[PDB]
Amino acid sequence: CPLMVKVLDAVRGSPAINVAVHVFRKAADDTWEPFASGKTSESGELHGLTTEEQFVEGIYKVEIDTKSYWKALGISPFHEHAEVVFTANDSGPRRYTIAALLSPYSYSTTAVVTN
Amino acid sequence: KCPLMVKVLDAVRGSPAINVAVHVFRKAADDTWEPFASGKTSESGELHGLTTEEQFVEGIYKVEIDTKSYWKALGISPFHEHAEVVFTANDSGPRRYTIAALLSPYSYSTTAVVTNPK
Amino acid sequence: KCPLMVKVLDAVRGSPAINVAVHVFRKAADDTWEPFASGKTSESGELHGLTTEEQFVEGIYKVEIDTKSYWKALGISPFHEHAEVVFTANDSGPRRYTIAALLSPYSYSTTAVVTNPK
Amino acid sequence: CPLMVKVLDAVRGSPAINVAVHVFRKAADDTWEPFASGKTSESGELHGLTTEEQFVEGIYKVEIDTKSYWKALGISPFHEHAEVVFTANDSGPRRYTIAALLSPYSYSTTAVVTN
Ligand SMILES: *C(C1=C([O])C(Br)=C([O])C(Br)=[C]1)=[C@@]1(*)O(*)C2(*)(*)(*)(*)=[C]C([O])=C(*)(*)(*)[C@](*)(O(*)*)=C2(*)(*)C1(*)(*)(*)=[O@](*)(*)*
Ligand SMILES: *C1=C(*)([O])[C]=[C@@]2(*)O(*)[C@](*)(=C(*)C3=C([O])C(Br)=C([O])C(Br)=[C]3)C(*)(*)(*)(=O(*)*)C2(*)(*)(*)=C1(*)(*)O(*)*
Repeated sequence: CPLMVKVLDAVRGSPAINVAVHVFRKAADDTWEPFASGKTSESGELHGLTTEEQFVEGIYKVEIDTKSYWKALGISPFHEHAEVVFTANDSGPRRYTIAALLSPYSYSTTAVVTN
Repeated sequence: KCPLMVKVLDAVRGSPAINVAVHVFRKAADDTWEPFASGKTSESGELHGLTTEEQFVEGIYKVEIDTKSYWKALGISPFHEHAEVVFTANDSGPRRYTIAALLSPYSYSTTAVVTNPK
Repeated sequence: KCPLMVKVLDAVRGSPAINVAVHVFRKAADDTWEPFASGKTSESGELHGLTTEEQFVEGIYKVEIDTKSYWKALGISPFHEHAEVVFTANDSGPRRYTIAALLSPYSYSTTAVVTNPK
Repeated sequence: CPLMVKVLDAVRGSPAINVAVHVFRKAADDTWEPFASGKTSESGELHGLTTEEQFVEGIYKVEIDTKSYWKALGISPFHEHAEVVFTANDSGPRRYTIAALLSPYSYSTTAVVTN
């Protein structure tokens, strides 16, 4: 399993749980096509995602629905959503982890890439 | 302030990120992204002169920062293609938006500082 | 710029962190922390007027930001006691240091922007 | 095991491995006393640390030796080290995770606290 996501809440100092996360593979027409989606688990993680064989070289975009996460705590968010576009390249494609640490007006993001 | 300014910094190096291409869009009635403005950052890491209190109506705006180019430009292959900020501007009237991004090759952070013209 | 300024922002709320107690120390010959300067942040989130190009010799300086007080002051019990920045200043000659901290109750980030007087 | 640390490198998009991490319990005299220390593992984690029974209510300080981590990649750091002081209070003391994401001039930090 090469693609995991994690969401933290820097307001509660907990995992963000039930964050809708939608992945998109860029299509030839340089058009964003749905690839996989799921809801963050108990611990703020999502390993659903993909198959080693299905995750091929390309432009991928992880889109996190944060506004929703914020609204639901009855906090007013600045962002519409968080998104991260990266290239699944590297040597040949490996194991990614896309962490997002959130706040109403600020979010961070990181990739932890390991072989 | 101008209704919109961007501040880009380098966490690798300890300085403003100079000459970073930045691109602002607005969602069209259409659900399509319309070119609103563009600039490159200056010597202080800043980008002003973007829009006007007037031209800057309510809507969903998207700031795209060409992070990729900047890192490459300096010899490093960063993780990310860009950095995008998606937000709703002027729904409760005109505000002053200050979007800052702190960059590392595999990490970036963005904050918003919103304020009242008055 | 002054040789040292601090910029504190609120990520919860989308603004400068106003009236945040900040405390600067210097390690004494002694290995003991000596009171160098102190201020509270202003309306813009800033703190200037701290030292002087002259009073600000080489050394290890520690900036302590009273994060705890600020959050409590606004009804939230934050995780952290303070925020401390430990660094070596003016070893390759006088520089201009800009320390910023972006705060959340369970998270804080700090960046340094260093520059040449000339 | 109530206390874990994790260190990421936002320059390499990897875990920071072999980061000296030293914990300190505040003593009555409001003096910092050694409590536990260890080196970050393969994955940037450190679970050595403490025993549920030994980790009591109090002021704790995790001190990360980052300058060393940076020097060793032959990169010049701004910080002397990263430190985090917190109170092991809560309801009654629970499970902490102190993550630190680092860069030469910037570092972030977070607690993920769960029951
Ligand atoms: C803001 C600021 C940010 O927008 C972000 Br995303 C992070 O991570 C930090 Br830390 C700070 C300011 O930070 C600075 C730093 C300097 O040197 C000058 C400034 O004008 C600012 C900000 O406005
Ligand atoms: C558990 C936690 O409680 C925190 C963290 O933090 C990690 C990475 C990390 C990311 O991704 C960001 Br964007 C920031 O800002 C920081 Br600080 C730390 C983890 O992997 C992690 C776990 O597992």
